[PDB]
Amino acid sequence: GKECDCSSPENPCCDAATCKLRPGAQCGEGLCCEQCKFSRAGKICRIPRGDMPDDRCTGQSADCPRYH
Repeated sequence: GKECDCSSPENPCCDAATCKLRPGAQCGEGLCCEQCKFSRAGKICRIPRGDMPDDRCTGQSADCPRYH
């Protein structure tokens, strides 16, 4: 399924014609995609309340991963 880089067909970061990144971007969408490019690692994507660890982007992943 390497034909869609974004989920929304109206996202500007990804081309709707091919449904994939259009300009020199690294990601069309994601909790860590600034300017359509992968943000940086150590990026808190989800802060768990209570006594859990903080999830942070790895700088190379646009979507926020997990710690399992």
